[PDB]
Amino acid sequence: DAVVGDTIIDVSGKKMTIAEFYDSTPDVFMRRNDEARDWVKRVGGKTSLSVNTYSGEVERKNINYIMKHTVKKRMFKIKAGGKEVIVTADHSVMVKRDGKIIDVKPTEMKQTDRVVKWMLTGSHMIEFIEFEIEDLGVMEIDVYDIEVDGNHNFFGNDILVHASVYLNKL
Repeated sequence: DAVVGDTIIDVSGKKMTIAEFYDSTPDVFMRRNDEARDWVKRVGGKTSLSVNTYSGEVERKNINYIMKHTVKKRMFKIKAGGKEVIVTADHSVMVKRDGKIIDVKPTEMKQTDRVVKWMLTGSHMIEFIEFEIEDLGVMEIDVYDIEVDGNHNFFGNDILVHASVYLNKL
């Protein structure tokens, strides 16, 4: 589960696509299987924006890992505030539901849910906004994820999505 490679992310305050960020990251592999088309790289010295789901505050946190997998999966577009993010069906988007920020699959969203969108104006850095969903069908596609320390979410095209955690198990 992940987002598409053209998704724009914050890397230490600069903007780039997540695929560009993956390609720019040195080949320090935590996991590599070319046949399964599955890669995890360690990241050093980079941060991104996230939301603390307990305090509700935006926090800048270290990026620990970046992942790339080529998948054949059902894809959904989340549209909110003139921005959009394309995610796999198995990947969680963050929503404000009943006063709490939680992770939900694109197939399980409610009409009363709101997505969390980055803001360029006003005293608040985020807004909770109505949204639409579009089913893009099944695609064979490179998808990417980052592990964000502590908060396990990140903004893709200004929309908050759940991050993966790679547990460095062994």
